[PDB]
Amino acid sequence: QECDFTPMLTGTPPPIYNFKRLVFTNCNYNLTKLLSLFQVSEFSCHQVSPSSLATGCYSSLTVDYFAYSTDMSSYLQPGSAGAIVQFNYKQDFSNPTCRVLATVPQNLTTITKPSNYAYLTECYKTSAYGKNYLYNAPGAYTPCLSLASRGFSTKYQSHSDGELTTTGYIYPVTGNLQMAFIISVQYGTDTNSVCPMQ
Ligand SMILES: *[C@@H]1O[C@H](CO)[C@@H](O)[C@H](O)[C@H]1NC(C)=O
Ligand SMILES: *[C@@H]1O[C@H](CO)[C@@H](O)[C@H](O)[C@H]1NC(C)=O
Repeated sequence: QECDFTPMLTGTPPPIYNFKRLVFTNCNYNLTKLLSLFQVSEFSCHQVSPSSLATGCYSSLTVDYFAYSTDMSSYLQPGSAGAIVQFNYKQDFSNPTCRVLATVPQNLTTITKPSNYAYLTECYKTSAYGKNYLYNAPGAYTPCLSLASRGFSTKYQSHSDGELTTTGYIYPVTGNLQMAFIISVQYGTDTNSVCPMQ
């Protein structure tokens, strides 16, 4: 039975700090078919050749995705500094991963656009003298996710519950929507729970 990538093709992809995670087990995949639907600008594979990626057998296959402007590609690079790795998404390199940046063609209709691209500029607890920043663990959500989900309708809008404080930055989506996918694979327990279609 085939792995169904319909969910990422349907609806509006979330802001980066609230990325969507799809996990596939006990199914076969056709990654070429999924990727061919997008205009790929960048991609980067760690501990994989995309060939090995498109033809290997794993115990599970995880896909994280979110709306993301391609020109912010460097902030997603391994070892990068700044708000994106700090407060939004820090890639987990403990497993073979591939990061793909792509533009959604208008010919692809089921994907809808948000009004704004968005990311967190900070996530902290107030100390006594300054801010005690809280940084993303690899592959995990910001601890400011609950606050961030309150939404941002202006630039540098803040949210707090007393303890935590977050601040988001927003800007209009101009042109075709651009996205990021992080494909991750695991070699556990289950040898060939996930294999390439044939
Ligand atoms: C995977 O999808 C591609 C379309 O991009 C198609 O050409 C190919 O035949 C498919 N592979 C299998 C095994 O179905
Ligand atoms: C959208 O239409 C075709 C069919 O999917 C696609 O291959 C093509 O790249 C797109 N058209 C453009 C980009 O003008």
